[PDB]
Amino acid sequence: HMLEQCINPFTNLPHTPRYYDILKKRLQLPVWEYKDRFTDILVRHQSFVLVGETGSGKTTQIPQWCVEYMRSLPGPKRGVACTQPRRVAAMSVAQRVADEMDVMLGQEVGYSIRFEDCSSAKTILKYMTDGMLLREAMNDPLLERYGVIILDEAHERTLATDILMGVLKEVVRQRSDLKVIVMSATLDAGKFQIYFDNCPLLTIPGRTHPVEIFYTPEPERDYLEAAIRTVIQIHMCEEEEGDLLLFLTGQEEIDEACKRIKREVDDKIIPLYSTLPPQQQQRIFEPPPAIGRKVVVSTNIAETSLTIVVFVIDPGFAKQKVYNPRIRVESLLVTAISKASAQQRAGRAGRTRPGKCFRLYTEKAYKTEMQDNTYPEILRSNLGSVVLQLKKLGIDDLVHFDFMDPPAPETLMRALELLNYLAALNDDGDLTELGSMMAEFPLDPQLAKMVIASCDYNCSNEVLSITAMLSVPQCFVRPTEAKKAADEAKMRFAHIDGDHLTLLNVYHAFKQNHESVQWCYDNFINYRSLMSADNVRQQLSRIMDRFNLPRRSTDFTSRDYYINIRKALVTGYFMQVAHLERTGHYLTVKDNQVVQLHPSTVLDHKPEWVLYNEFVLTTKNYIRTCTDIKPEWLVKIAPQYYDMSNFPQCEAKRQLDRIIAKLQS
Amino acid sequence: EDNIGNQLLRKMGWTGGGLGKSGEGIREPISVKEQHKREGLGLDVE
Repeated sequence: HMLEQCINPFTNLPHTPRYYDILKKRLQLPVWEYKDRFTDILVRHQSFVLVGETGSGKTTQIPQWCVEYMRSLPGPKRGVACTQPRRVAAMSVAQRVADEMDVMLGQEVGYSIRFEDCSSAKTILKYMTDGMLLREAMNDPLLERYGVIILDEAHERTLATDILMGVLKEVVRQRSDLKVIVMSATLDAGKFQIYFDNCPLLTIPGRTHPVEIFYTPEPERDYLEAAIRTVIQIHMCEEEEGDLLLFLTGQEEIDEACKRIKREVDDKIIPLYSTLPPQQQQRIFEPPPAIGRKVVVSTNIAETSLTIVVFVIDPGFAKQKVYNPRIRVESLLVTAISKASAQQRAGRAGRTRPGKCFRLYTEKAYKTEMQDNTYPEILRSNLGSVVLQLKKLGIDDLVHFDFMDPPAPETLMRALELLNYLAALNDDGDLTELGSMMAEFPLDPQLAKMVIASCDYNCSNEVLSITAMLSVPQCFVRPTEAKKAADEAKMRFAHIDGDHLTLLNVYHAFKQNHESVQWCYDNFINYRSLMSADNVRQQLSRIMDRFNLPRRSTDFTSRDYYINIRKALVTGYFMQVAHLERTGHYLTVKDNQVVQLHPSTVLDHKPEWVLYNEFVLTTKNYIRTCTDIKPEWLVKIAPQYYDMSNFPQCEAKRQLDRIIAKLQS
Repeated sequence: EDNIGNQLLRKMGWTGGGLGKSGEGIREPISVKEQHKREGLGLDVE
């Protein structure tokens, strides 16, 4: 027990009237009935699991109680860390908790996402992404900056969360004072309990009303049409005042639906996705306007990360980034959700009062086709970045590393294979100096190697700009009703050698026109993407200075200016190359996937050899962001990958054999 | 397999089966069901 005078312990001044208005509300959250029982466990055990449904108040109240616990301990004031899988969740819940504690966001309460650290020396509670916390562990193996680490939303089983659970399980074997709390919205059969050595479990009862579930009589031919059909049928055939929540897979699918819903009803529509500006994102909370209603067309951001809604439309699909280690292909994919995911979507209708979830699929499709639980992300991800950070952390044995769900051995082979090709690991599996340096860049190992290697090509300034543009959302604005005008504006920045250099042109012209918003409107350029790219580039350049990596440019009047930049791209992306086939098709080297250039490319011709940044897997295979390259550069820059003694004998090797024979003439 | 990824995995002590502390991991990568355009869930079965 510590002396608590009715003042703000961070300013030694009385709290504001808003603090006590918010305090009255959150005292009614179901978690506050269990504060003593939470405290009794926290002060007697190192790790435990806390299960509570969405809206119980774990995310906002539990970290505040752990700050209370830290302030009572003697010694140097350590902080509290609470991880979130989604960067939007970390930012919004940090601003909310900052209001509840009557402090400025970025001061006592802050957030840390990739490329945006909103914290100071006063920060004692920080909501961060799970990826950022793992990043901090490389320079802080035991995470001694924190006394309590809270892994929230553990049921979503993101790759970074799974690795963190494996790292933290090793840290608590070496640090006795650290408290680890794993929080989940489902029980998951006590899996987290058994993993952390049968630790205690605290379950908060849910306060969710009954939810009626409606199944379609037959499967739907088009789930987007069924979603639009269901939205308008709810609007007219329902007399109870209420709001709508529609789950779609991506941004393009959302803006398309919001457009058609507006057109057919005209005869409040609210989008919500991650890259949507926060000005439009906060519109999900504004009041609704014949009953006037609110329809929120969102992604699975609203499945558990936040709460808003009496009627939910569940098409049953989400977009996942999957990795096929057989063909070394990583792509975003639309796939059916799990029965656990479906229950979480339906549970969002029973928040205010009893609601209804309209599942756009049959009951037999729910029971006989949908998996019970969604595959852990670690079983369908490229592990190269995670392996590199673990080796930097000092974990050498990744075979016997205690994963909750171990990845397939072939997926780990591809990760070790990738890092060795980039010279991040030597032939003994040891981290090299180049690999240790690459691990400090918050980028894919391909991008980190590309940036470092470009110094030798005297174009690190230009690769740094391109890297920043590849690290932000789409910079080209392409409205559906104005494709020709948008494409015409994009072609003003087009470089004849492809898309990577076109991104360079956009950044250069953005800077030389002084970050003008009107200039972005004139050229259909996304102003927010470019400001973000500018911020990302500054931070990456600060990492360059720390390692004394020179930032250099080639004479622009020379032909070597663009040739050196394209050579530098090969240093990182030599594994993502396609070869033009006689009849106009492209074949990826080695893996022999049939692909074609994404329609968004600025290339007005088909180069014989193209390097691509992204594999797009729809009805056909598309490669996006493509650059013309010379095949001679492939054999000279990355000979360990273009090993002709081991290269598969397809048509790509036939052309490469001629070049290598000509080199030895 | 003479792949460099296999060799580095064998040099970590990998002996054949699944990964993990007890060798209990999956021994083959999983497969994701392909989604044809915007076909509703369950349309493939019929």
